[PDB]
Amino acid sequence: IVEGSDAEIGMSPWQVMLFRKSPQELLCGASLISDRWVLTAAHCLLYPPWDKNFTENDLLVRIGKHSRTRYERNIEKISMLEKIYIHPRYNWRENLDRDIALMKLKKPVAFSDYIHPVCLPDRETAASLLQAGYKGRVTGWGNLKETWTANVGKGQPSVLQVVNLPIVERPVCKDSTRIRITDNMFCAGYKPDEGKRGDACEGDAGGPFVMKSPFNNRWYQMGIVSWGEGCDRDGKYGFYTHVFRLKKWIQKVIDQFGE
Amino acid sequence: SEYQTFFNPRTFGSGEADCGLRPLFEKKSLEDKTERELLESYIDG
Ligand SMILES: *[C@H]1O[C@H](CO)[C@@H](O)[C@H](O)[C@H]1NC(C)=O
Ligand code: NA
Repeated sequence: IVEGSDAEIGMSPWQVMLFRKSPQELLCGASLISDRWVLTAAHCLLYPPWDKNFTENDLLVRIGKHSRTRYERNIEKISMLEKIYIHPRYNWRENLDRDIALMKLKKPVAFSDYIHPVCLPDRETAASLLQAGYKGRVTGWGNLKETWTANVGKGQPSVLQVVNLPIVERPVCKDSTRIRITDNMFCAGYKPDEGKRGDACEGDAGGPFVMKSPFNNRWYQMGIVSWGEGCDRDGKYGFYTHVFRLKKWIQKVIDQFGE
Repeated sequence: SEYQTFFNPRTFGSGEADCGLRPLFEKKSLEDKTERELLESYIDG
């Protein structure tokens, strides 16, 4: 997260860390939607060109964390994966359309003050909140900037970062880049003349873009950090996977492999 | 909090009923430092 701030304790209890077992390293973010289901981006699990073609056994997820590196005793929980599910139409060879995946935990995680699931949007919440100008929130342990000098500079955050960002009109998203944009994507960020700024960056993919419903006071995950051109660039915006538009796939995978 | 159940706990697991309500904030009627920023942007017409 670029130009964001440290998150408050328990501010994003559905936050999940996707870890590679060997070598041990932080790969992406993800989000808790139940005691056994975790949502993330497809390219975090499968993108052969960038050394990514994982199986359930190559990964681990850490839940309830705040510090990026410090082991938080009796607070964070580690879960192994039973099965990984990637959207059937996701095709890394062509583009990042349908950038979504589900991970089933071997065993249910126990909830606490620091671990709690986020809600998925229904159609009315989606129609009501997915409007240009409306602000959402993005969180993650991704990089703080595009580049830095190793060891002397600092590009990795010490604790979970957060940033509130406004949804941008589709015509504006489309004219900001030559990359083909689909309806399964939406963009957000401040406009160059706004003065304010912020964006997600490398390592934040799979993380959630959430909004708080003024109707029932609940937090809903409207998007998944997917891609961008550089990080926090004037005239460029971050792109997110449109969760509601792919909710039917989520449903299908669940009452078909949930047990 | 009128929330409409969408999943089947048999396959989804527990958690949907109380989703999106944070133990350290909504559950204790406390607001985090910047959520007002979000809520104030949801105007409409
Ligand atoms: C992942 O493995 C290779 C790259 O390591 C990739 O080309 C392929 O699509 C995936 N599965 C395999 C092993 O063929
Ligand atoms: Na920008």
